[PDB]
Amino acid sequence: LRGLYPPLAAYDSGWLDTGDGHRIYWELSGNPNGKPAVFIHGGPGGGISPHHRQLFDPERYKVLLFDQRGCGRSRPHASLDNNTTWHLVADIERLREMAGVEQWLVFGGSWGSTLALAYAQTHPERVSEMVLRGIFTLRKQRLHWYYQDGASRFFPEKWERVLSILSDDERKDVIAAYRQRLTSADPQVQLEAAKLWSVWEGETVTLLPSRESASFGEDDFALAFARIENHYFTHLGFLESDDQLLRNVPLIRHIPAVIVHGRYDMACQVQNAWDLAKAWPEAELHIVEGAGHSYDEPGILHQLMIATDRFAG
Ligand SMILES: C[C@H](N)C(=O)c1nnc(C(C)(C)C)o1
Repeated sequence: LRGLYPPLAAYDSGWLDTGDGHRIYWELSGNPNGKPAVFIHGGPGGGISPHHRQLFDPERYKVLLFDQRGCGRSRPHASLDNNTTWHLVADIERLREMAGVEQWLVFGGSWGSTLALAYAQTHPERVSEMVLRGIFTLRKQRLHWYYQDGASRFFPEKWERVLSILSDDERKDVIAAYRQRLTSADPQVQLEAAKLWSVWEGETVTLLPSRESASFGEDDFALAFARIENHYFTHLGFLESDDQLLRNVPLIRHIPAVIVHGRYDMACQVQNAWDLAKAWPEAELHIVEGAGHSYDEPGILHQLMIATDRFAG
């Protein structure tokens, strides 16, 4: 199976002041004369890591990677002010103009596929092609599956830990219950909930268990991760309608796209990828058997590498 390209340092980076209170971190990697691509991380609030640079051929791609508002190296850390889907779409444009890119390929997995779709449907003429993984459209059925009743039935022993700090009444709406704790004035209260919320996802994003899931418990990461994720879900991704993203697919059906989704993705059900493909015939769908949610699941990674190399030659 195809794997990641070897490690490489970025060739340029900085912070872009948005003008409304945020300084967003960005970096350029690969070849400054290559094909332009933008990497959109997941979460929301997940951040980028050096490994994400290795997803593109260093010779053929010019990759712009950035940390979305409030997470990673973007300041202020864990800020929920002016932190919405539409501000992020605006930020992607600012980064575009700054890199002198007229049009580029959008690569996004999980929440990244969500923002990728929102961005593409808002600025169609700015997207040459798309590589989507672990489709997440933010419909209420998708939120309910992962945070109220669904994935919980496959990991009952883990779900029990997420509910441990909740009273019986709070358990009827876990998202809202965590929203209260993640936004209290007591930072110790916030952190206790942030850890539980983050680790739930870290341990259910891969087919088999991995020690690496523990990194989802680190204070700084967990705090921003939990707050931002919960903030966006509390507001239904700031969408006008439940199915806005699937409903506006007509605006981007002309754009070449590949969809990779693991059969046993417990964070985002394959149904989302099926529904998207149902509305987007032109798109190329790949349901990977034996794989979970994460991008580095062997079978999923293999398809992502083929997809980026293909759009490059
Ligand atoms: C919705 C989901 N929490 C998400 O976007 C996400 N978190 N981590 C990831 C990956 C798979 C990219 C590590 O995706």
